[PDB]
Amino acid sequence: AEAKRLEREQKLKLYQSATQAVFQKRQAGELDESVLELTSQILGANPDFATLWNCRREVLQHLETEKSPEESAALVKAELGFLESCLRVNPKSYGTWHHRCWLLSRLPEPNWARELELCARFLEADERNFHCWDYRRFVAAQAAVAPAEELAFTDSLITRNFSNYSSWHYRSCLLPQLHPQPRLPENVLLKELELVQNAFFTDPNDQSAWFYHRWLLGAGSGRCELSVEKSTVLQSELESCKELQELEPENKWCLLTIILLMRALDPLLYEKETLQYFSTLKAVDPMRAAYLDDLRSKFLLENSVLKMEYA
Amino acid sequence: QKDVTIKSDAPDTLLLEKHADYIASYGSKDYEYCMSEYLRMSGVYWGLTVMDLMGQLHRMNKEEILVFIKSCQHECGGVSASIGHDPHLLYTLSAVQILTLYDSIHVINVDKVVAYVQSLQKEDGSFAGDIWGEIDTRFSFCAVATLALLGKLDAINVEKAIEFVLSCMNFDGGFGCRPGSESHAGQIYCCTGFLAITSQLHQVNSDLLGWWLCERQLPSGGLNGRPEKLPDVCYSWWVLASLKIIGRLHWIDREKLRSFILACQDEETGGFADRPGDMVDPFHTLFGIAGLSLLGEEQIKPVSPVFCMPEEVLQRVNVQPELVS
Ligand SMILES: CC(C)=CCC/C(C)=C/CC/C(C)=C/CC/C(C)=C/COP(=O)(O)OP(=O)(O)O
Ligand SMILES: [Ca+2]
Ligand SMILES: [Zn+2]
Repeated sequence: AEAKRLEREQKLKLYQSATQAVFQKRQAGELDESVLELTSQILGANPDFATLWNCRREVLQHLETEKSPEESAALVKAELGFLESCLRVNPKSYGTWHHRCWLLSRLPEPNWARELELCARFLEADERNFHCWDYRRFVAAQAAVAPAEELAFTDSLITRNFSNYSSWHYRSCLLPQLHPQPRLPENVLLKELELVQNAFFTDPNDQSAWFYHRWLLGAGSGRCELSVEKSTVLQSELESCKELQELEPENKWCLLTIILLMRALDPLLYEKETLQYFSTLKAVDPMRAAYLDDLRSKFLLENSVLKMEYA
Repeated sequence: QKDVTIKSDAPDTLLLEKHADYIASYGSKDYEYCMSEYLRMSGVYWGLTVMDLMGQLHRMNKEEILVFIKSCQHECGGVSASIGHDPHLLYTLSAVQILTLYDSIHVINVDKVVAYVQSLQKEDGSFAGDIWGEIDTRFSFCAVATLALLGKLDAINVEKAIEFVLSCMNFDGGFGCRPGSESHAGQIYCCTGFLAITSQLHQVNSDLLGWWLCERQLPSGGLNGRPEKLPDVCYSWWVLASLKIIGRLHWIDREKLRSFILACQDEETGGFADRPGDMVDPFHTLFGIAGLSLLGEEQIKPVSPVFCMPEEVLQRVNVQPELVS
């Protein structure tokens, strides 16, 4: 209690005087390595102290003009090591990741393959770290990594284990790049439905697969001008969700998806079942009752419009 | 599955007196205090706003704060978090929000603030946080919210700013940091706020985004910021404000969320923590109180879902963006 309290009272005093020393040096125009030494002591524990990353950049910029090519190259390699040590302690500081981008963007050539590996490493520790996904997309664009390669990266990930939303999200951005347009092509869409269907049957919990599947359901052109193959796949998915409903009667995702598939197949033909499923779903997911009533109201109006289109 | 379990003896009463006492005494005077000076201006904003929502703003030090604010405006027109720190769009917004609460806008040079914001817009319409060029939709929101409060939204390229924000819209209806970035409640708040300010809410898929947002609610009643994450009381602001903006606030279970928020209070010290039994702070105190206001708590002033300030303040400056009906 006391020794732990006294310890951070000592930390502060040193953090405070180092911070005072930096500000004093900066006002005085002393953009030198000691600065770098002082800020490393502060930024280590407190990487969200944004002004200090600005101080490091001013120093590095100044020293660029004053030091030789290879003294400058040494300074950048030291900075990379400092940044990685900082990321290990707090892998979610905006300032730390940005300083790394600023640094690498200045270099004329940087080693991008090494940076993609750093990303792979931090993503195996936290597969949901969005800072790291954002940095990976930065590196990919800088290195001109093709969408297909990044698509292969996502495949491996979604396979290794769950946890998962970040990787499906990335797929959602990559796929339209591979199949570009001023919707996904059906052959692509069918392959994606198979992949996602695998996922949520392998782990019915696995809420990221269900979200991505809802998107795929709407990304088809542009039906019911359903092909025999897509009609058959969707009908197959419908029966598989019903089977899952039996195995997992507390699973709300499968119930909602049953409703969405029927809508995708033939809203009027499945009107009776759709309404039945709404009641069941509301009982299993009462927190979503208001959303579900609004969705049902929307679908009932859609149906009136279809019926009135008679003809 | 990932969720908290609320204790049977968790607080179930709103403890305004304790919260007002806690904020009125915050910063006297401490490790984490010290250690968060890099965000002081926003911290001041959090404290003043929550006090005003509770009708206790008078207990804060107006005169001191106005001197602090003026001292933090740099020659470029931007405002820093604290004296000696560097200017940034985050603290420029916070400063302008504070001055709006105090009706003291001309304490700073408004023309220069406008010039600073204008200067941070990029060719694609995005905004950098400062001269060092970090791009985030947080800063799109900061820029237009600052300008809206100053009556100067016409100073930036609005169509380009809109194009950029819409390029951050995702498969699931949400928004991320930058193009390609995963959806996150915090970014969704920034982007739906932005679109409210710029009159573009018709471009949001309210049913799709609304669903994604209401699915943030876990069995405990609390809200998380994206799928498969722990709930946090600050999502009571990020998620609820977004839902209100897009006209889908009723898609949340109000009673269960209210119970979760109250459980995050500290019965001894006052203030709210990110989750029940954790250490309290002004940031979470603001977002818990503001979330309760959005839910219709009688003892708290109505709060703008766009600006996170009392609606009576925004009415006074005549900036009340229309929301989705
Ligand atoms: C006027 C107001 C209220 C704000 C100004 C605009 C800003 C700065 C908004 C910030 C929005 C934002 C980015 C919120 C996120 C806060 C939060 C709880 C982040 C945590 O995200 P993760 O890194 O996913 O960590 P967790 O996975 O543990 O939730
Ligand atoms: Ca006072
Ligand atoms: Zn929080």
